[PDB]
Amino acid sequence: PIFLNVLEAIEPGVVCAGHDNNQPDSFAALLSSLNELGERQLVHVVKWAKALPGFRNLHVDDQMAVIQYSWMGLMVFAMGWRSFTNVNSRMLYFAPDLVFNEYRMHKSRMYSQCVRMRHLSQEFGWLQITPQEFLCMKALLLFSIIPVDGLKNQKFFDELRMNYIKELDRIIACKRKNPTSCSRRFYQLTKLLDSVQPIARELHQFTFDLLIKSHMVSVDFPEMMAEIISVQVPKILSGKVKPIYFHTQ
Ligand SMILES: Cc1c(N2CC[C@](C)(O)[C@@H]2C)ccc(C#N)c1F
Repeated sequence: PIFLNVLEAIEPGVVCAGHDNNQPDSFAALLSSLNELGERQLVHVVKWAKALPGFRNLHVDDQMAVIQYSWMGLMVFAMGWRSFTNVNSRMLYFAPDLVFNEYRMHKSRMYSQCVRMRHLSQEFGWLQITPQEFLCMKALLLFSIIPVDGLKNQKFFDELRMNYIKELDRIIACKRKNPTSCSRRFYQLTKLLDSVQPIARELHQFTFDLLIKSHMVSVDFPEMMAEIISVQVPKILSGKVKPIYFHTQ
């Protein structure tokens, strides 16, 4: 049980946004609160990642980058799970103090993207994704997007990803006395992982675009946000850093 012992043991607790629920819903407040939530969620992903099995084989700057490139898809992924498990995918459960209803979806101007993220949530229920399946997939997300140019030491990354792909394959919810079953379960879960990437890309696009006009619209971006968004995110949007897909796109 050792691998999943780890994952569950290091799975972060509740991160609040700091949001002031008892004021008017508005774009500037909704998005200033998400940027503080993203900033906090980051700090936790950092410690979560660093405690992952085998993670510190990676070169130190690879570690940071990997985290930076994966940070949005992971947040989104875990977010969707919170929304699955807390509200049964009706609303987006960013935080206990930041739960997006339809109305906030519109006011945040992220309706198109919230829709996708919510669809994602619903897949968890449709597919009856087990909590165990969720953690393994989420851990695997960390290792699903790299510079095409390669990492400072790619050898150890491939070894981890391979090993993390292996661990998910053991734990899939399936009839082991039936070929088609586990075969089928894997395919589904791989597709689901793949489906996280286009959504992350949309959020990147939006946050980046948003950052550029942040001075105008007075949406506050934290230290590490602006650092990531202006430096790492554009590499992804420029096609320098690409997601590792299971299936061809
Ligand atoms: C997508 C996202 C967050 N933000 C932060 C950056 C963004 C593009 O504005 C994006 C919508 C922030 C926090 C959680 C959490 N938990 C999250 F899932």
